[PDB]
Formats: sequence, structure tokens, C-alpha cells
Amino acid sequence: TIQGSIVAIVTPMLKDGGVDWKSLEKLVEWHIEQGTNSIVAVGTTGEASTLSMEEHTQVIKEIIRVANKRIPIIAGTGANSTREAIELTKAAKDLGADAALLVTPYYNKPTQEGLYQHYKAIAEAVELPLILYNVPGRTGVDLSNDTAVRLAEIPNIVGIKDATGDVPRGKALIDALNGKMAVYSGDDETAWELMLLGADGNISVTANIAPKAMSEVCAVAIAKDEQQAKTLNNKIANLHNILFCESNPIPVKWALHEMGLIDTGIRLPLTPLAEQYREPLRNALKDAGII
Amino acid sequence: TIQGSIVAIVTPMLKDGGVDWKSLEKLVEWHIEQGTNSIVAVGTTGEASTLSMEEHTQVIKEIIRVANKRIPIIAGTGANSTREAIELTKAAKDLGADAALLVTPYYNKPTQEGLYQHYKAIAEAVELPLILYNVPGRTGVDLSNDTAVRLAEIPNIVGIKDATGDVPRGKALIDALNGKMAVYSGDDETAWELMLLGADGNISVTANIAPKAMSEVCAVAIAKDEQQAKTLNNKIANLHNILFCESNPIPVKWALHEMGLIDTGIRLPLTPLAEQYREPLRNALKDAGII
Repeated sequence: TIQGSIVAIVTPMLKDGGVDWKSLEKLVEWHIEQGTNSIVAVGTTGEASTLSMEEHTQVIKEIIRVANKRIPIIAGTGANSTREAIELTKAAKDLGADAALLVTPYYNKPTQEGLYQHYKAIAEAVELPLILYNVPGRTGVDLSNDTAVRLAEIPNIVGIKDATGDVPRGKALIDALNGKMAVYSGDDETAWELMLLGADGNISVTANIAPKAMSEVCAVAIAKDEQQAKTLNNKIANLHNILFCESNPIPVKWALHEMGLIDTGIRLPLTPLAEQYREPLRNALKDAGII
Repeated sequence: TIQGSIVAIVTPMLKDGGVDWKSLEKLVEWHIEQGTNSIVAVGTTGEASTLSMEEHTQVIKEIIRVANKRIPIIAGTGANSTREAIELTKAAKDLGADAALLVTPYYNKPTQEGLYQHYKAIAEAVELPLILYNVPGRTGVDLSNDTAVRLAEIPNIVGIKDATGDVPRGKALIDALNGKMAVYSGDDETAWELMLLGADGNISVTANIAPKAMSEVCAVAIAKDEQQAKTLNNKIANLHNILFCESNPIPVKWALHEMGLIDTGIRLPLTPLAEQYREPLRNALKDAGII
């Protein structure tokens, strides 16, 4: 039921890597003021991989605190161990998250039936709305549309973040589901299209630096206004591409630093955006009217 | 300096998923008796992903205890967080492992420089021999030959497990290194060829079920006996293929169970080998004279 522009928020860090709580609080407020409809806390863009379990909990807790019930908060709780994903998802439920986002197990390459059992075990273990998340290029596995349609029958599985950027395939999924669960784009470049084709929203990277613009793109696309979606998305289309010059969230964190909103902290193995991309990113920010 | 057949040993489990300590002991002994040259504890094939930190330590400790210095033990200590990789690698050094095997960070897709900094940071934090491990199909990142050659300059980085299965590229890496660090095959199907071309060994899945045969394949290939390497590898060639009919270690654990050496336990999201592949596997085992 969460719809619209859902930012996959970065986890602001001090130069030494520590979580920058003050900047995080200001970012959450800014998103709410600018039109963001929901926030995914500690997803891929939020460096879930390099935060400790305690930090994971604290970031979710702080975002929910600052949001103060004004928008729904989705907690990233994926893991490549079913046992761990249950533990993280239970923690998010106890913290009062509105839903959890669970990327498919990465690296260990479960079978389709293994993906089914993984998500079924978590759904039966924790009474919380769960959103699947498929991003094959990062995980080494591709949760098929057929498996997604099967999982939509499981109570508590309420949606899927489709980051394939394969629009025909996403439309096929939306059509097959016939409303049984939601479909969210996980690909900013094509999100406007998927939303015009029936997706419920965009779990976005670009929304981190253009939250108002993305809120508008999702609103007109969800309203099925093809021309307004095209026109408004065209203004920020180059941002969707440049925010991936190096692996996300490397560019988007640098962008937010050029905007003056967060410091340079980012945890190894990730690195600050390579020096050569900084001027081109600043130009893209200026071209889009962000700085 | 470690050469030959290095088994990426499974972690035997009881039906409920608990570690099967007694079966692990018997396997370690069997490998020593059968000619295996080294064991990788808690690698990919050992389900590192679904073992807890305590279990990761217990398994390394137990394999070291049973091996009693007869063959070197390499501990899998890879993580997608540099801080966690440091901790796991320190623990392995403290437990007395001879070396550590560290897969490239998965899922978060660091840059080549990030991979460089990642491994440099670990090598500088822990004085223990480190073996890189590249398997892009699982991790979403490819540690290039260029980056590997840079890392060979770092004290404590003593080798790389190349699981690409791309022989020309493997040969190019061997030739570029010119002895600066070791190259191990991480692809059973092509390991015999890479060893004939200069690799120091094979960190093998097939060795789990044919330790004697793979130890002989490695020895003759390392001695550059092309005819004997081809002859001996032919006797187990179909095993290299069938052990990947579903994601490793699913098939190998089922093979060991058909051999009567471990029970069926395997942790979600992994699943017991699908029934459709069991007769073909049993037939391949009978063909190879294993059962």
C-alpha cells in the first residue's frame, strides 16, 4: 500500500566512518518537507553491508523517530542467511517499521525453490509486511517472475522491488500478479515507465538528491499522465545515469556532499567517488538545478 | 607455498542444520589418508554464509585439531565489509590457520581501487598469508588481473583463487605475475589445464568426493605431465560438471550423503539437491567408481 517516491536513503557518515546522526536527522526532515513519500532505511544505498547489527538497528530507530509517523518507514533487512534475515526482520518489526525490504540472498546462489523457502520462512516467522528485492547483477541470482507470483500468495509478502530495468519483464509481472502484491521499480532510469504501466512506486537512488522532482514524477506517472511523466523525468534523466558512474552509493553520496548535506564518510570496501568523476557530477547537479 | 589438491571442504550438518562434528572429523581424516594436500575450512563450499561467527571459529578450530599439522589448513575469512574481514582473519590467525582465503566483497560491488584498499587494509592489519579469491558470477564484481598483479606486491598477499574458468585469462595472470604470488584454480573443469600452465593447485569441490583422484591429477599437472594430467582428469571429468547441476555446495553435499559420509543437513536459503538430479548424480558416482 506504500506508493510514490520511496528514497533508498544513504547513511550519512563522518570522515572516520561513524554514522553522522545529525546529518541523518536533517536529511529525513528534508525528505519529508520536499515530498518523499517513504524512506527505506539501511538498504543497499544505505550501506547495509558495512553497518554492524547495532548500527543497523540504530539507523532504523533514528529514522522512525525523526519521521514521527509522517511517512512510512521501510527497513532493509535482507541477508543471505535465512536465519539472519529472520533476526533482522524481527528487529525491524519490534522497532515499529512499517515494512521490511529483503534483497534475495546474494553470493550463495540459492535455487528458485530455495528463494521461495527463504521468503516463506521469514513471512511465517515475522508478522510484518515484506517487500522482495531482485537485483541479479549484484546478487548472482535472479528471482523469476514465476517465483515472485508464487510468493505473492504467501501472507505478509506484499510487494517486490524489481531492479532489473527490464520494462517488458516488469509489465509481464504486474499483469500476471493482477494486484496480488505491489511492484516497485528499483531502476530510476526506467521507473517512470514502470509506474505508467502499473507499478506502485519507485524505490529510488535519484530521490536522494532530487526528492521533490522524483515525488512529482511518481505522482504523475501513478496518475497515468504519460506526457507529464515523460517531461518531468526528462529534466532529471541525466542524474539517473551519472549516479551510477561508480557503484551506487558511491556517486550519490558524493553528490550529497557537493550539495552540502553530508560529509565524505563511506566504508571500505566502498570508496569516495574517484576524483575524475567529481567535476562531471557537479556539472550534472548544476545542469539539473540542484546546486 | 601450498600446492596440490586443496579441498574446499563441506561443513557436514545434521538434518536440523546443526554442524555434524563427528562426520567433519571423519572427513578431515579421510582427506589426509587419501592424499588431499590442504583443506579450506569454511569457504563457499563450507557454507560460510550461513554459519554463525562462533560456528565459523569452531569449524576452523576442529579441522585444525583433527589435522594435527599433517597438512596446512586455510581458513575462509572473506566478508563484504573490510572491518569484518579483518576480524575474521585475525581470528583465523589466532586459531593457528596457515593462511586465509578471502573472496572479493560480494553484493556491494566495490571499485577496483576499493578492492585494492580492502585487501591492503587486511594484509596490513593481520600478519597471516592471504589468498585472494575471484568468482564474479557470485559476487557481482571482477577483480581484474591488473588489480591482482598490484596486490601481489603487498606483503602477506601470497596467492589468488581464480574461479573464472577462463583459461587464457588465467594463463595471462600467471605470466604477468612471474612468480610474485601463487595462482590456484577455482574451477574443477579447467583446473588440470591451469595447473599445466603454471597454477600451484586447485581449490577444489570435486576433491570432496574423489580426494585420491584429484590429488593425483594435481600432482601430475603441476609436474607438467600433460598426457597423464589429461588421462587422470578424464576419469573424473563428468564429476566436475554434475557437481554444479545446482549451486555448489548443493550437489556435492548430496554426493557425500550418497557415499554414506554425511547426513542431508544444509542451511536455507540453500536446499537439498532437487530430486530430479539425484539419479543422474548417483549414476555419475557409480560410473566414476565412487559408489
